[PDB]
Amino acid sequence: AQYEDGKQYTTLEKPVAGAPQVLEFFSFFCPYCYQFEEVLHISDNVKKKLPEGVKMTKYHVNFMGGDLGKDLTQAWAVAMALGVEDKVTVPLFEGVQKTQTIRSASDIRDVFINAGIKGEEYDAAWNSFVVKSLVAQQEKAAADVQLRGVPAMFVNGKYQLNPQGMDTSNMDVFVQQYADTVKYLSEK
Repeated sequence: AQYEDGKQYTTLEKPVAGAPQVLEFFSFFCPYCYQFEEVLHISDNVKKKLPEGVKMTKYHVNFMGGDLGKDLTQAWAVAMALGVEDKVTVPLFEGVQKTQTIRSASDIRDVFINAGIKGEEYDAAWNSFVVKSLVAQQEKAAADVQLRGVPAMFVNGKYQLNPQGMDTSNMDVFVQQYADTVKYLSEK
């Protein structure tokens, strides 16, 4: 009665088997995603409260930004393969939404090089089949949950957070409420 289906979370009509424990979907073109990540720091706070042995997976989506949107999903695949997510998240969000200097795949590449990834290192990964399967994996997960909007977060392949049922006057309280709900749903 404190946490209710339809309130702070909804239950999937068709639960996804084999889905990562905590799955977050976002797009660098998504305004609210920018807030979530850069201002609210939702992911960090959720991570800081998850039980031991529970891992967080973050995927990018194709349905926003058209051409550049698909480029970013591939670039995110590159970030995951190389293990440089924590180096490129901020400059990618800022590049797309703050300075609006990211206008083509080349501009995305510049961000990685500026972050310290070698040109030849990036170019090889970008064309690699390991990156291709990483892109397919991201697309498949979005298909499995019939994703139609971001940001979104799913727990154990059964529940989807519903931030609408929470107070936004104090950001810190909203974040903690969100984090606590994920912890609850993960051990449920």
